[PDB]
Amino acid sequence: ENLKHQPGGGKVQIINKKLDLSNVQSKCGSKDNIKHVPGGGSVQIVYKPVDLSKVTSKCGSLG
Amino acid sequence: ENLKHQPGGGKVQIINKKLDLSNVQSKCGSKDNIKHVPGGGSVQIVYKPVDLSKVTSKCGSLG
Amino acid sequence: ENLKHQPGGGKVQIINKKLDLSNVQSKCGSKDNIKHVPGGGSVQIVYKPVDLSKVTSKCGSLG
Amino acid sequence: ENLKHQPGGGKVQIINKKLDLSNVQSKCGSKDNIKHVPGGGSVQIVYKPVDLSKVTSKCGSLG
Amino acid sequence: ENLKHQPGGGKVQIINKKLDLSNVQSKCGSKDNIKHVPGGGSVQIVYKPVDLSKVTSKCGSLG
Amino acid sequence: ENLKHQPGGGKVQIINKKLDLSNVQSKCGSKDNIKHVPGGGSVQIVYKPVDLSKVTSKCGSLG
Amino acid sequence: ENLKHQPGGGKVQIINKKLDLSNVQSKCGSKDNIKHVPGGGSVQIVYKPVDLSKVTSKCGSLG
Amino acid sequence: ENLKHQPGGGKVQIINKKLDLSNVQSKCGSKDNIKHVPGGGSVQIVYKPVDLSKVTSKCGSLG
Amino acid sequence: ENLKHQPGGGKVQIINKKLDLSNVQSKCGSKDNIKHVPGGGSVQIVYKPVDLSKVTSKCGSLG
Amino acid sequence: ENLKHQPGGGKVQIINKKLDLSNVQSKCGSKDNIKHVPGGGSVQIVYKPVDLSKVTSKCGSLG
Repeated sequence: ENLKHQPGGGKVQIINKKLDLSNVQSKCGSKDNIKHVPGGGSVQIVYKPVDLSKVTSKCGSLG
Repeated sequence: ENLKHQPGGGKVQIINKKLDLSNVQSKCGSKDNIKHVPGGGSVQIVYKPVDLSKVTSKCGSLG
Repeated sequence: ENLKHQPGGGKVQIINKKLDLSNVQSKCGSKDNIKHVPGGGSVQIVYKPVDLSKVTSKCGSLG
Repeated sequence: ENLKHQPGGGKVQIINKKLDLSNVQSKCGSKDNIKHVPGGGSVQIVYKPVDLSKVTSKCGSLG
Repeated sequence: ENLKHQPGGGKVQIINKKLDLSNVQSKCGSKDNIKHVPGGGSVQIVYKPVDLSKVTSKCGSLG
Repeated sequence: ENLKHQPGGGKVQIINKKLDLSNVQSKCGSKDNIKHVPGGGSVQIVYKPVDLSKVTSKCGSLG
Repeated sequence: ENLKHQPGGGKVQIINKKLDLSNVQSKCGSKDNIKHVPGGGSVQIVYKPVDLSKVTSKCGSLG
Repeated sequence: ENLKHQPGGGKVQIINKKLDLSNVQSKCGSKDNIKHVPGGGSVQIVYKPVDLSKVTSKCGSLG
Repeated sequence: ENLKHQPGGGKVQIINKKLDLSNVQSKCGSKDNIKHVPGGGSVQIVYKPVDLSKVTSKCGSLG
Repeated sequence: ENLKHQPGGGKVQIINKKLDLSNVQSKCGSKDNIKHVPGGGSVQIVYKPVDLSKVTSKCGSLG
């Protein structure tokens, strides 16, 4: 079915991966006020500032 | 079915990947006020400032 | 079915990928006020400023 | 089925992976107030600032 | 089925992995107040600032 | 004599210097033959291919 | 004589210097033959291929 | 004579110096033949391939 | 004579110096033949391939 | 004469010096033949391949 399957014929190979990830933040910081009082039937979710530069995920189910 | 399957014939190969990711933020920071009081049947969701420079995901189900 | 399947015949190959991603932000920051009081049947969603420079996603189901 | 299965023919190979991950934070820090009083049937979740530079995950079920 | 299974023919190979992970924090620290009083049927969860530079996970079930 | 001497009044300044210097060479290389046999009173000088992309020189005497 | 001497009044300054210096060479290499036989009164000088990307020199006497 | 002498008034300053110096060589190498036989009054000098990426010299006398 | 002498007033300063020095060589190597037979009054000098990436010299006399 | 002499007023300072020095060599090695037979009045000097990545010299006399 597959004899070579993508053969790579070379002699000299030089690669330089330059990954410059610069994440700046707020020196003063953030300020938020949230109020939650269960009584009926509702959903509430609050997340704080997060830093996502790089991530490696091949396969994931329900994050 | 596949003999070579995309053959690469070369002698000298030099590649330089330059990834310049510069993410700036608000030195003063952000300010937001949210109010939530369960009683009926509604949905509420609040997220804070996030930084997404680069991400590698081959396959993902329900994020 | 496929003998070569896109053959690449060369001797010298030099490539330089220049990715200049500059994301500026508001030094003063943003300010927004949201009010939510469950009682009937409605949906509400609030997101904060996010920075999306680059993203790599081959396949994704329901984000 | 597979004879070579992606053969790599070379003589000299030099690669330099440069991963520059710079995560800045808020010297002043963040300030948020959350109120929760169980009584009805609602869901509430609060997360604090997190730093995600790099992550390696091949397979994951329910995170 | 597999004779070579991805053969690697070379003479000299030099690789230098440069992983620069810099995680900054808030010298001033964060301040948050949460209130929880069980009485009805709701769920509440609070997490403190965490630092995630790198992680190696091949397979995981329910984290 | 000088009070301000070129004052710079601003609030926000963002500059991005992009210096793309690409120097190509002759994969085949050069070939030159020179003959010199001292006997009289003459001067001879031979230089090989050089690459000059950028140079910073404030002051120089006799190069 | 000088009170301020070029004052710089600002609040936020972000600069990104991008220096991309790519110097290619001759994979085949160069070939030159030089002959020198002292007998009279002459001067001879031979230099080989050199790579000059960047140089920082404030002051120099006789190089 | 000098009161301030170039004062710098700021609040937030972020600079990222990107120095990409790529020096390629001749995998095949160079080949040169030189002949020198003292007998008269001449000067001869031969140098081999050198790589000059960057150099820092404030002051130098006779190099 | 000098009161401040270049004063620096700031609050937050983040700098990232990226020095990428890549020096390639000739896997095959170089080959040169030199002949010297003292008899008259001449000067001869031969140097081999050298690698100069970076150098720090404030002051130097006769190198 | 000097009161402050270059005062530095700040609160938070984060610097990351990245010095990537990669020096490659010739796996095959070099080959050179030199002949010297004193008889007259000449000077001869031969040096072998050297690697100079970085050097720190404030002051030097006759190197």
